[PDB]
Amino acid sequence: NFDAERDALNIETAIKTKGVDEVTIVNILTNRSNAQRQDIAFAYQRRTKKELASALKSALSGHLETVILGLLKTPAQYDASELKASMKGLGTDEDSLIEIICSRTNQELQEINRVYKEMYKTDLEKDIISDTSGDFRKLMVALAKGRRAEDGSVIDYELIDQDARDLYDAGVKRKGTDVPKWISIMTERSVPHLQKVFDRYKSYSPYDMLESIRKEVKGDLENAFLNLVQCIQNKPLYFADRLYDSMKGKGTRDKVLIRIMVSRSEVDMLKIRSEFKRKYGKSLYYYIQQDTKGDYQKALLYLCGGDD
Ligand SMILES: O=C(O)C1=C[C@H](O)[C@@H](OS(=O)(=O)O)[C@H](O[C@H]2[C@H](O)[C@@H](NS(=O)(=O)O)[C@@H](O[C@H]3[C@H](O)[C@@H](OS(=O)(=O)O)[C@H](O[C@H]4[C@H](O)[C@@H](NS(=O)(=O)O)[C@@H](O)O[C@@H]4COS(=O)(=O)O)O[C@H]3C(=O)O)O[C@@H]2COS(=O)(=O)O)O1
Ligand SMILES: [Ca+2]
Ligand SMILES: [Ca+2]
Ligand SMILES: [Ca+2]
Ligand SMILES: [Ca+2]
Ligand SMILES: [Ca+2]
Repeated sequence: NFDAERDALNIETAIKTKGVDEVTIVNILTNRSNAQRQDIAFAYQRRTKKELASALKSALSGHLETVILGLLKTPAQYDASELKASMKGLGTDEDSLIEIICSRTNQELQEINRVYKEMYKTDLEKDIISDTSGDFRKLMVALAKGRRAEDGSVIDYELIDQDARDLYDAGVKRKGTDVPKWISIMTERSVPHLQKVFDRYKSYSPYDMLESIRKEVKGDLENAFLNLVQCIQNKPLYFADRLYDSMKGKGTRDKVLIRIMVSRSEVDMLKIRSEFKRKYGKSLYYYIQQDTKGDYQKALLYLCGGDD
C-alpha cells in the first residue's frame, strides 16, 4: 500500500502550492511510520535533488515545523538532537535531559550514543558531564551508558529482598544518605527486577520509594531519582504525567508535548493514552485538542492515534 515515490510527489506539490498546503503535508507524514518517512525522504531528494528536511523547514513555521522536522529524524537522531538542545549553553533545562536519559532502554541508548557521536563529533557522556555535577552527574552518566543488567531466566528473590533492604539502609533508616548505593542499585539492576524491589521496599520503609526520595535528597538529583523511579514503576503513566504537566494551566510547554508525542507515537502511545484517561478523566486527545490549534493541533492529534 505504501508508495514512497507517490508520497514524495504529493509532498512536493503541497510545498509548491501557493501559500503552502500544510494539511496535505501533515495528513501524509503523521500517518506514516518513522521508517516510511525515511523512505519518503530518500524518494524526495531522488526526485527533486533537494533534501526534504530543508524543503520543509523553509515551507513550514512555528510549532508545526518543529513537529514535522522532529518526525523526519530517526528515533536515535531525534533523541540525540533533543539531548543536544537540552544541554545547549548552560543547559539549564535539566528536566528534558532527565526525561530522555531516565526513560530510554539499553538498546535505545546504545544507538543514541553512537548517533550522537556521529552527529556532534563528541561523546554524549562528555556533554552530560558539562551540564551536570555532584551525584546528579554520577547518576546521569551511569544511566546514559545503557548497561542495565539483562533479565535472568529465573527471578532472584534473595537479591530483590537484598536490594530492598539496602535501599532502606542507605536512606530513610540512617542520618544522611548513601547516594552511591542508591545509584548502583537503580542503574545496574534490570527494570523488572527493580519494579519488584520497589514493591518489597514497602516492607521495610514507612515511605514508598518516591516519598523516600523527596525526604532524602533535593534539587536535580532529587528530580532525576523521581523521574527514574516513576519510569521504572510504570513508563506509560510516567509519560502520561509528563504530558499532563506539559498542558495543564495557562499556556503549553511545547518542547515536552512535541518530544513525547513524536518519540512515543510508535512505541507505547496506546498505553500512555489508557493511563492518561484513567488518571485525568479526559482523554489525551481531548487535552491536545484544547491546548493547541490549527495544523499543529491536527499533527499532534494524528500522533495521538485517536480518542478515548
Ligand atoms: O490556556 C491559556 O493560556 C489560555 C486559554 C484561553 O483560551 C485564553 O485565556 S483568556 O483569559 O483570554 O480567555 C488564552 O488563549 C491564549 C492561548 O492559550 C495561547 N496559546 S500558547 O501560545 O500556546 O500559550 C495563545 O494562542 C495564540 C498562539 O499564537 C497559538 O496558540 S497554540 O495553537 O500554539 O496553542 C494560536 O495561534 C495560531 C496557531 O499558531 C496556528 N497554528 S497552525 O499550525 O499554523 O495552523 C493556527 O491554529 O492559528 C492560530 C491563531 O492565529 S491568529 O491569532 O493570528 O489569528 O492561537 C493564538 C491565539 O488564539 O491568540 O494566545 C491565546 C490568547 O491569549 S491573549 O492574552 O488574549 O493574547 O489563554
Ligand atoms: Ca498555507
Ligand atoms: Ca520555517
Ligand atoms: Ca536519611
Ligand atoms: Ca494549557
Ligand atoms: Ca497551546
